[PDB]
Parts: sequence; structure tokens; C-alpha cells
Amino acid sequence: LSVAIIGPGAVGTTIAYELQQSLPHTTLIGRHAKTITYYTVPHAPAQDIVVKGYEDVTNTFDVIIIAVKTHQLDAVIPHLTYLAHEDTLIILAQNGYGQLEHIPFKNVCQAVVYISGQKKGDVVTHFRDYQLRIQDNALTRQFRDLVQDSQIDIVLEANIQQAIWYKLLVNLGINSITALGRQTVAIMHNPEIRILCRQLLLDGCRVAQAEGLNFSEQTVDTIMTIYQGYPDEMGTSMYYDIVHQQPLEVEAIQGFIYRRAREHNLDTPYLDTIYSFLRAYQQNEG
Amino acid sequence: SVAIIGPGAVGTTIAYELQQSLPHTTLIGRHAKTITYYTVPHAPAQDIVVKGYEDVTNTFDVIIIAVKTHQLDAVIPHLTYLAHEDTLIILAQNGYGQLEHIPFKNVCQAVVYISGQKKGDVVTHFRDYQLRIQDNALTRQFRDLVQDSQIDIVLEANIQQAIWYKLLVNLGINSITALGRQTVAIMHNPEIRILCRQLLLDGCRVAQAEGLNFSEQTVDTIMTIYQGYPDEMGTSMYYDIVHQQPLEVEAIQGFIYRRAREHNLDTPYLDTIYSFLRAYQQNEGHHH
Repeated sequence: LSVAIIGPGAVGTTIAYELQQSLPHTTLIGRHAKTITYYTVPHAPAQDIVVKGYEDVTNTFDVIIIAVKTHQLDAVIPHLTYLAHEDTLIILAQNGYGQLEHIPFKNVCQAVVYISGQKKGDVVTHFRDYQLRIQDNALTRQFRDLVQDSQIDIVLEANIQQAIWYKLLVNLGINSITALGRQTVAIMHNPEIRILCRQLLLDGCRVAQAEGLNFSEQTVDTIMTIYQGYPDEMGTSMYYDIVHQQPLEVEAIQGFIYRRAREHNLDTPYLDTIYSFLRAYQQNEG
Repeated sequence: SVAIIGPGAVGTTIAYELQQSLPHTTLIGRHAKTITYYTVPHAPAQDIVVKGYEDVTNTFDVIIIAVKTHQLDAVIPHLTYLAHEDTLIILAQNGYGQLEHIPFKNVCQAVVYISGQKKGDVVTHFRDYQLRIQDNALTRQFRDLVQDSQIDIVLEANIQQAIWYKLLVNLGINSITALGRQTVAIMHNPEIRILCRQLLLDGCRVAQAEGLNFSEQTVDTIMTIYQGYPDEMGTSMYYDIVHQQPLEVEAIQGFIYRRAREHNLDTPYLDTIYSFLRAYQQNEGHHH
């Protein structure tokens, strides 16, 4: 079992570093060959990790982990013809729930990613966590055993939908507020912001229910409690994106919840307003 | 005898136009200076003098205050010197002003439809020259005194309706341009058009609770006013937010918002817009 990671961003690089320690043939792939500086934690000693360009790959892989941004997914797909074979397990180490439809392979899996860090130029700094939550099946189970000497934590879920929706909602509240606010978590000091944040999660909660899940006001509480644990100066990925004038992962997150809202013909005023500012940002950035 | 306090985009437009028919009209600000003024974009540049408060030592028969909503209190003590007891004081501002706050007996709120911008000491007027003011004896005199100018004075039987209409006109386009950090072109997004209608509808729902007969069709007339704005046009609240200034939020969105809570309404769109604008405002005041 051979393993490639596509997308030398923060998540992809962490996964590659950690897997490479016990599984040295594990390949990190991007657009161009290069060397990346990686820090397991801020101020730890520098480590080198090699990136291989698509052109440079000569073999196929039994497992492919895709870790680009959600909006970069389509650009990756055509390379899978040269990297994958028919039975290749394709794991999406990506936020939200992406355009899986677009991926022409038997074995595709949206993971839920709990791995934090940042990329700045060719420098990646990991912060905390090494976790991937994936659908239980014989392929993912085989992968979990392969990685048992690493600290990458593969959690196999009987039904991955719930895990996906839960993280959708954790992102929905704080990412939306910090990005549209152009502010760090400090923005949560405003009581009107906290109320909005709560209402936004209830909107998402109502969509989750319509999709089959027993999320409740209590679920909302646990999320608001996760948020209180955040420090004031913490940003979010979507906040960072908006501030550096980059595209957003909106379509796979807020966009995904919005589309499921219209499908079930629901009333989601907070979600709609947040989604429309986000979308309008995308259209201008583009 | 006429003075304008507030050499911003609105004040400067009023002073320039009134100076065309009544050349003694005085533009007043914190310090003496020369504004460059354009009657329309790419027009020939003209200079307009501003007197400092301290440079003036006469009273006026009419004073048009055209400062930002949050700047009004700092103007008031100057009025003690610039106005006499019967001076007609016109508040040419956005929002729903508290005329009791100004220590004079002849005080009127004007609803302003005059579009332009100030960059440095350079004012460019875009479109429109209209003030809507409550009809009464003094105010008819002002209209007549001023009838020679391009300033279009509309006298209203009941000004409260015009005020509430303007609040809604602001509510929609200003909130969306400012939060969008975009010019008026942001309104070409289909999802932004829907949001703007819903948000205006929350505004109508507040207006109704305050005794005004506003409906879905009031929203239509507001939306068609928006379609006459060129893509490149920004709004006052958009310029303020972009230049990292304090906003007029508390007099506009904040006011509608507080009315909404006073009537125990459900106003999700309004509440969400307010929450972001207020958050911007608190951050600005905390790091000022």
C-alpha cells in the first residue's frame, strides 16, 4: 500500500511529515518540486520536507489524500488519471462537503479534518491535532492499520454524515462571523455578535435535522462553548483568506448548507444573509 | 443670511449651489481652508472657501447643519454664537434627529437626497440636489429665499414619513455596500438583491409598528431608486468604512434596530446587519 498526499498546504504537509516517519515512501505532491520548511509546533527546530511535482510522479498509489483548498479540487481531478488506479482509495482531507460528484473513482471519502496550522510561503507551522474522521469500510480500515505507527489519528465512523455536519456547524458560526466581520475572535465580545452566532448555528441545525440528524439546541450550546475556549487574537482560515484577498472555501461550507436549505425549502434568514455576502466576495475576487 | 456648518460632500454641495444665487452664504468648519469642488465628475474644478468657527463673528438667519450624525454634539456650542433666537436651524443629516437636543425654537430636520464624496479636501458631487423639510411658515420662506438656486426644496405635510423612507433607503444600500466593502455594483449579485429586499422588508416591518403605511411596494420604489446608481458609485457608509472612520450606524441601522426591539419584533436580516456594523463601530472606538 502506497500513499500520496496532494496539496502541500498546512494540512497536507502535516499529514505527509507524520506519515513519512514510519512510512518513508509516502509522497507529498504539488504543482512543482520543491523543499518546504516544516515546524511540528511553533519554535520547534526546522525540518525539511520534499514536495514532488505532478510531472515528476512515475507510479500510481493505493491511497490518495487530497488536501488542497475545496475550490482547488477541480484542478486536481485531471491528474488522478496518472496517479490513481481503479481501486485507489481517495480521501478528501478538506473542509466542508465538496463536489465529490466530480471525482470519477469507485472509492471516494470525505474526511473530517481536525489538524490546525498555517502556511506562509514555503514555511508550514503545525499548531495542534493530527485527526482524520472517515467512513468505516474495508479500505479505510486497511489504511488505519498502515498508519498505526504514526500519530495520525484515523477515526472510523459508522456513519460519517454526523461528523461532517458537526464540523460544518463549528465552521459555520465562527468562520462566518470572523470573515464577514474582518476580525479575529475578539469580535465575539459584542453581545449582538454572539446572538447572531447562536442564531446562525440554529439555522444550520435546522438544515441538519431536515437531512436526518438529531442535532439540537444542546448541540448549539456545545459549539458556543467550544468558541469561548478560543483566544481573542485567534483568526480562522476564512478570515485569513478574506484579509489576504484570496478565494474562500464558501461553496463547500456555507454554500453547501445553503443549497440543502433551499432543497428542503427551509427558512434560514441568518444563513442566507451570511452566504450572500460571502458569495458576493467570491464574485468580486474572481 | 445663510450659513452651512459641515464642509463634507452634502454641506459643500449646498453651500456652492446657494452661493450661486446668494453669494454671501458662508461655509463653516473647524478651521479655514479651501475645498476643491466638482458639480459633476470630470467637470471643471472650482474652489470654495471654508471659514473656521472662530473666524466668524456674526449671526445667521438660517443655518444648515450637514455634519456626520456623531459630529452633531460638538457643533452645538458653536450655535450659541452663530444663531440668534429666531434663526431657522436645518439639520441636513441622515437618521431621526432629536430637535429638542438643539437649544433653539426654530429647528427642522431635512431629508437629504444629495449624492457625492469627499477625498482629502476634494469634493465630487454625483447626482441630485433635494432637501425634504416639514412645511410651515418659516420653511416656506426658506424655499422662496432659495428658489433661484439648483437646490430643490420639497415641503412635506408630514416630514416623519419622508424621514422613515430615507432611513429605509439608507438601510438597504448603505448596509450592503459598507458590509460588502464594495461600491453599488455589489447589487448585481442575485443573492445580494434578495438580501436587500428582505432587509428592506424588516425595515418596513419596523416602520409599520411605528404607525407608517409601508408595504412590499414601498420596497419596490426603494429598489428602483437603487437601479439609477452607476456601478462605480459608493455610499457615505461605504466611504467611512473603507477609510477606517467611525460610522453613522447608531443614528440609522441602530435607530431602526432599537425601534425593532421596542416593539418586540422579529427582524433577523436587520439584526444581522446591525450586529456587524455595531461590531465594526466598537472595534473602531476601542482602538481609536
